[PDB]
Amino acid sequence: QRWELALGRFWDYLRWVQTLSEQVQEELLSSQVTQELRALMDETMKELKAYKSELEEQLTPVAEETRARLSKELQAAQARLGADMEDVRGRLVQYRGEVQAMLGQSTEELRVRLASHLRKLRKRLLRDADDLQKRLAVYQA
Ligand SMILES: N=C(N)C1(c2cccc(Cl)c2)CCC1
Repeated sequence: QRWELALGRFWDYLRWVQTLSEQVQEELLSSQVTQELRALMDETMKELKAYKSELEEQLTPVAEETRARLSKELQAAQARLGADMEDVRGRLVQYRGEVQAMLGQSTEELRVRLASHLRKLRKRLLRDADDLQKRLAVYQA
């Protein structure tokens, strides 16, 4: 699906950031990483919204209160994914500021802690994406 390809581009970019390789460390001190992640996030959410809209052209008819609940649950799962991606962006903005405040000192232990926290944020984003995919897969029925 288009939205899954978009999310995959976000996910591959963030897997690269997770390596904290030399070029990642460079781009993390500019706005480049968080700006490129915002663009990838925005594209994912836009495709998600269009996909839901197109699914609603091919629904199995059910009771109005049942359809309304399923649409609400799907809306909340979309919001969770967007919030996860923002949490990742925000944590990398925080890293930038904490490095500046070190005034040139070693960032090795900042990066160890960032790597650890990024792993947890990414586990959360992955489980929310899998839950959203499952909900979309049964939505039309
Ligand atoms: N095949 C998957 N598990 C999906 C996926 C793909 C890439 C990255 C992520 Cl986080 C999730 C597609 C929606 C769930």
